Amino acid sequence: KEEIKRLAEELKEKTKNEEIKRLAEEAAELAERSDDPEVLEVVKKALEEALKSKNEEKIELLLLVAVLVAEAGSVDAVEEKLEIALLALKLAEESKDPRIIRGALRAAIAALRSDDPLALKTVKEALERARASKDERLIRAILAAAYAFALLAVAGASAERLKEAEAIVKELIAAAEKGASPQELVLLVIEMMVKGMGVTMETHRSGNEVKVVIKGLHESQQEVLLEAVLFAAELMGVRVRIRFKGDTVTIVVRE
Amino acid sequence: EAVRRRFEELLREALAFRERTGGRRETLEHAVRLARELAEFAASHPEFNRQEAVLLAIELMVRAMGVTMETHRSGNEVKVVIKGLNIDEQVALYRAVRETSKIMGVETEIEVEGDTQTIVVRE
Repeated sequence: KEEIKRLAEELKEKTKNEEIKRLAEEAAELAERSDDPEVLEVVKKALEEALKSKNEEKIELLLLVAVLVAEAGSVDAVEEKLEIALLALKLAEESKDPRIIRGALRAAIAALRSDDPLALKTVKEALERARASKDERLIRAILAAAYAFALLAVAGASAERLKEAEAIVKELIAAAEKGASPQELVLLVIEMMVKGMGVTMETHRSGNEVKVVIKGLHESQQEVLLEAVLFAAELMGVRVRIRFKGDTVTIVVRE
Repeated sequence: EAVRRRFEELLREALAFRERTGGRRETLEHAVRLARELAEFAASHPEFNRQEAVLLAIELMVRAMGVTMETHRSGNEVKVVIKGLNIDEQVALYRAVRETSKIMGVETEIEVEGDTQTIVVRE
């Protein structure tokens, strides 16, 4: 059938990104090899969407959709992965809050880049519950905890530690729907990263601010905590003050 | 002084990559590689001071991202206050400061709050 390559090559010259240039070629190579009428329909569609978008995340998540469909050969094998992006991409057209659009896309991309079944399972469930509610503070809270739980799977936590973190994701959504403050919703993401990475913490509640002390984090792990705490704190509108010193991370959470 | 000529060369490569890609995350992960590529060149120069080597890694990332900085020197402590960073830039800045300091072998006390990241370089 062809006609896919020229759509994928036009994205390569249009974009300035390097990952877009690499995945677009990778999609044109893998789709040419597959012969499924359902797959060449998705790949062709995903490319036409990326050509219209000015968003490097929207283009990246659409490309990573055509790649993971053509490389899988069939559409039934990536039926969940497809809905994970299809929900996150849906959650971008409707919502107008830049926090939600950037959050929902990075959360899907991190989950699709990971392979953990418990990670993709948690993300689809989280995006179903986010797309349902019309509450903005809940959608911004589900995405904070989802993207933080995806970065644990990208960093490669153990099977029994992601389990502990998954229960925390479940407690965060439950507390967000019951109306917990954005401060405590941040402290549940810190606890997810603490439990997720197998450390402990102390909680000082003095006045209107919370102090958390974490010890035993390798520099590769402090980078994941900082990214997860800064991103979730931005989705809640909450001031954080993180101070590093060796293996000790100190977090000061203000509203 | 040959470390300085390697610095100026990596700085052209850092500013040029800021124009070509213009992506809020591809330039960062690239520029961090350049900051560590500078730390590697100065790690095998026993003449070069280990603090000033990290400072040039910091100054390399500051211009790669487009923010400003102020150098406060107090004996053996050099405090660098960097202002105007978002989330992607601070995660990219902290990675570059963690690895270049690990390579030079200096302790760094980094404090992040809002859009400002404060780095202390002892030895």
